[PDB]
Amino acid sequence: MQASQFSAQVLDWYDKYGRKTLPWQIDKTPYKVWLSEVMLQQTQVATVIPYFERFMARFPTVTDLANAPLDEVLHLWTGLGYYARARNLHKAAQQVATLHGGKFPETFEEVAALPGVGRSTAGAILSLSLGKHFPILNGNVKRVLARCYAVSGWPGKKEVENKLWSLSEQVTPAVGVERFNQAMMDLGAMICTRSKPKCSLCPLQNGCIAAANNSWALYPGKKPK
Ligand SMILES: Nc1ncnc2[nH]cnc12
Ligand SMILES: Nc1ncnc2[nH]cnc12
Ligand code: SF4
Repeated sequence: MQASQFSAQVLDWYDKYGRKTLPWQIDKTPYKVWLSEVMLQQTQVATVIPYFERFMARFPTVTDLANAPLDEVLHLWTGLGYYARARNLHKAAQQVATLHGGKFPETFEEVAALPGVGRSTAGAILSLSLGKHFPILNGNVKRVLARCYAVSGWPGKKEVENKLWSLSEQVTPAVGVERFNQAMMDLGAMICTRSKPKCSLCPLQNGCIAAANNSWALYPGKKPK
C-alpha cells in the first residue's frame, strides 16, 4: 500500500477505535502535551494519569512549574521512576519561563532545544497540540513502521533510524496530523505489541509485510548480537 492509503486507514481506525478521552487529549496546549509526553515515555498510561492530574492541579502553567522548588517537583514525581526526566522537566520549564516569557515555544527548533525533549517528542508536542506538520518516531511507532515496511536492521544504527524517519515522514499527513500521530502511538502501544501483535485488530493488516509473512519477530532489528 501507498503512503496515502496508510494514512487514510490509520485515521479511519482512530475515528472508531482510538483513544480520544485521556486528560492530555482534552483542551490540549503545548504545556499539557509536553508534560504527558515526558511522563509517558518510560511509564504506561494507567500509572501516568494520577500523576498527570496531580501535576496539572499543582502546576496549572509552565511558570508555576518553573518557580516551584526542584525538591517539590521530585517529591511529586515519586513513583514514576527515571528521575532524569523530572530534572529535565524542571529545567525545561525554567527555560520556557526565562527565554519564552512563560509561553511554551511553538516552533520546532525552540521546543527541541528544551532539556529532555528530542526530535520525536518535539514533533509530538507541536503536532498533537497545534496540528503542526511533524512526524513522530518513538519505540512503538518504530515497531509499527518497521513491521509494515520490513525494515530489518537495528534502529540504533544511524542509517536505519534515518530510513524509519523517512518512512514516518512519508506516511504522516498534514491534514489530520494530530489524530494520525496519536493513532500511531495507540497502535504501537496496544495493537502492534513487542510480542504476539494483534494483527487482526490492526488497520494496516492488509498491506503490512510482517503480517503477510508472519515475520513480526524480525522487525525492528535488535542490537547485534
Ligand atoms: N500521547 C501518548 N499516548 C499514548 N502513548 C503514548 N506514548 C507516548 N506518548 C503517548
Ligand atoms: N506483548 C508485549 N507487550 C508489551 N511488552 C512486551 N514485551 C514482550 N512482549 C510484549
Ligand atoms: S498488521 Fe500486525 S505486525 Fe503489521 S503493523 Fe499491524 S499489528 Fe504490527
